[PDB]
Amino acid sequence: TSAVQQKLAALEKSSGGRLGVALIDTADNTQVLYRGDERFPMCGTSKVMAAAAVLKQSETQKQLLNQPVEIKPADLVNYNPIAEKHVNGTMTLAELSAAALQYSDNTAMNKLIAQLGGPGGVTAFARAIGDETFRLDRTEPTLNTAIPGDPRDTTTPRAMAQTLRQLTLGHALGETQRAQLVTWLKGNTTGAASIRAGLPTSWTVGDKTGAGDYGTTNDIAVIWPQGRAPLVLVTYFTQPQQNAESRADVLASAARIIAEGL
Ligand SMILES: CO/N=C(\C(=O)N[C@@H]1C(=O)N2C(C(=O)O)=C(COC(C)=O)CS[C@H]12)c1csc(N)n1
Repeated sequence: TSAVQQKLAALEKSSGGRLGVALIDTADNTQVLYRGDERFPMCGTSKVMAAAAVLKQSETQKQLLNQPVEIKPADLVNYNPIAEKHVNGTMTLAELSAAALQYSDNTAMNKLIAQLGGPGGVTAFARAIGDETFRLDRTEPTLNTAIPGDPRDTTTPRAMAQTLRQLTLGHALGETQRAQLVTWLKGNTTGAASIRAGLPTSWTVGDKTGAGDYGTTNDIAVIWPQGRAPLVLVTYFTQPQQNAESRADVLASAARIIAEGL
C-alpha cells in the first residue's frame, strides 16, 4: 500500500463506515484505488449512466433530446424538485437529463429509465461501452436502499471511474454528446459539500452525488486542475446503521487526501 491508501484507511477507520475510492490520473494513466474492486450502492451516481444512455440514443435520433415527455401526478416519487413544477405538463429528455443530473431529481431519473426500456436498458448501455460491472436493477426510489451485501444497483469504484473517464474525457459518446454531459456535470447544484469541498477552488469540477439508506453518501467527479492533465475521482461511502446520517465531509476528506501532490 502507498501513503495515499494508508491515509484513506485512516479516514475510513475514523468514519466508522466503509469507504471506496478510485482516482484515475490521465497524465500517466495511473490509478489509485481503495476498496477499488468492492461493490458499493451507487444511489444517484447511477443517474450519469442513464443520462449518458439517452445521449447515446440521440446520436442516431438527432431530435430526441427535444422530445417532450408527460409528467403525471402518479409519476412523482420521494424527491422531485424540478418535476413537481411540471405535473400535468411535460419535460423534454434534455430537461429530464439536466434535472436528474443537476438537481438529482428522482422523477426525472425514472423518466430516463423508462425511455431506455427499464433498468436493464441502462445496464445494457453500460455493457455496450465496456463497463462489465455496473448494474441497475430498480427504479427510484428503491434503487437507493443500499442494503449491506445486496448486489442490486451497485458497481465498484474502479469500474465507475473508468466509465466516467470514457464518458467525459474519452469517446464512449459522440463529440456533441460528450460535451453536453460535461456541461451538465459542471453545472451540478448538489455537490458543494462533497468532492468539491476538498479540492482547490481554482480547479474546475463536474460531479454527480448520490445518497441513500445506511448513511450512504457518494460522489463521482471529473476534475481539471490548474495547468495539469485531468483526473477522474469516485468516492463511495456507506455505514452500518440503516438510519445513519449522511457524511459528505468524509467525501471531502477523501478528496483532500487524493489532491495532495496533484
Ligand atoms: C430511497 O431513497 N433515498 C434517498 C434518495 O432519494 N437519494 C437520491 C440520491 O441518490 N439523491 C441525492 C444526491 O444526489 O445526493 C439528493 C441530494 O439531496 C440534496 C438536497 O441535494 C436528493 S435525493 C436523491 C436518500 C436517502 S438520504 C438522501 N439525501 N436521499
